[PDB]
Amino acid sequence: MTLNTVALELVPSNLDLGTAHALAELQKVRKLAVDAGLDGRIRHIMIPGMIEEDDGRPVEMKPKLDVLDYWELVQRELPDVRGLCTQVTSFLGERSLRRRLTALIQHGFEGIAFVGVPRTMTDGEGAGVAPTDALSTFSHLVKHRGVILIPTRDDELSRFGFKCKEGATFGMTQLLYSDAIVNFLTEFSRNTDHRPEILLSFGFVPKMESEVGLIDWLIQDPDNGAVATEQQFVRRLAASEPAQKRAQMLDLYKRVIDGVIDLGFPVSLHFEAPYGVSAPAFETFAAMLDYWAPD
Repeated sequence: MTLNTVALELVPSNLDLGTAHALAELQKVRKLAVDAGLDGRIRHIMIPGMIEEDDGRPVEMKPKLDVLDYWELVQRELPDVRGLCTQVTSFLGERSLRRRLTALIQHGFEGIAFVGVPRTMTDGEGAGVAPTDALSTFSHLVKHRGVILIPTRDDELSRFGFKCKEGATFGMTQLLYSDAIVNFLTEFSRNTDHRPEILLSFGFVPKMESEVGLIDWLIQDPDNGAVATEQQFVRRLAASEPAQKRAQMLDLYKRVIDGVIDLGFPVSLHFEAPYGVSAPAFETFAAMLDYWAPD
């Protein structure tokens, strides 16, 4: 009834590569995992769903394979793993979303995180499905229904509480670059009886971040202040040398693990490499798993 998993995020490959290079890159994924000791320690692959829109990102953003096309390639080169997915619901509508969700579960996906985009209905006439509505409407299709949890966001106790009452099974956190999730989950456990599974997301920060600034842009929240502290932590990680960068990352991981695992929520792990899978990212994931892994 709970995932109790370690999930590695794999963004679908670009549409232009074609299969011969798509599977070649997934074979590098496997060798880098074996080389780092992750083999057999990662149970799920999290495949995020696309935004077609360019959206302001520092990186370039080309068209990607659909979640289902990439998942078939993942199963051939990564035969141990199970499937988790991200699905945007705000642009579809009930009957179309039912067909899409049915196909995802039909093709072997074990859990789906419902993701909403703010959208304007003064115009944009034509209703989509709010992710909180899909949580209850499609509970008979999706057993593991997830939402995005941003602990630094200021109404998040009301927001995440409303999502769990509406039927959310697990919460997948934004990239965690501070221990804010500790105080959030403690207050959430004191104000509610909701005990959803928490997918703690940790993102590897390479030296490139000094120049591109991708992770700084992903976690941005104007005039928050707790996010500002996280943006400073990302910057010092990028400017740090590998030994100190790993130590800083793992101290953050250890504090999050220590302050969360006894609060009553089931805990799972979600590993991201926003710039791309690399051996230094996989060894950081292995170091964190050595301190604590769910089982």
